[PDB]
Amino acid sequence: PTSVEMEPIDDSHHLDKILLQARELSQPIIIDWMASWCRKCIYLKPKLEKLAAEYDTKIKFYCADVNKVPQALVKRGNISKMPTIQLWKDGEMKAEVIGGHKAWLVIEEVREMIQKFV
Ligand SMILES: [Cl-]
Ligand SMILES: [K+]
Repeated sequence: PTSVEMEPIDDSHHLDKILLQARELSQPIIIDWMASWCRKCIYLKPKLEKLAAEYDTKIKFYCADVNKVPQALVKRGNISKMPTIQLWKDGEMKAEVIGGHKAWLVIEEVREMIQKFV
């Protein structure tokens, strides 16, 4: 695969099920906390989907639109800026990268984060 689509997280209960599945496989997951009005988020999406393909079968990648999902799900991430790309493992957030700049550069910083926990 050259690109893998990020799966949307519906709510806190869905996050719970996602984390139980990741624990079964002893894998981390990636969550892209984003907003649809944020140009940085929009430009990052295709680059994140290319990165997700590089980790197909090893790390599942998810996304959550902070204006559409329930407020209780956004509080699970403790989000304050977008895009916030978090690595979760063993049921909790282990590290995060805050976008804000060129998408390729955010991706290299996310790659460094993945290599620490995978
Ligand atoms: Cl919720
Ligand atoms: K925060």
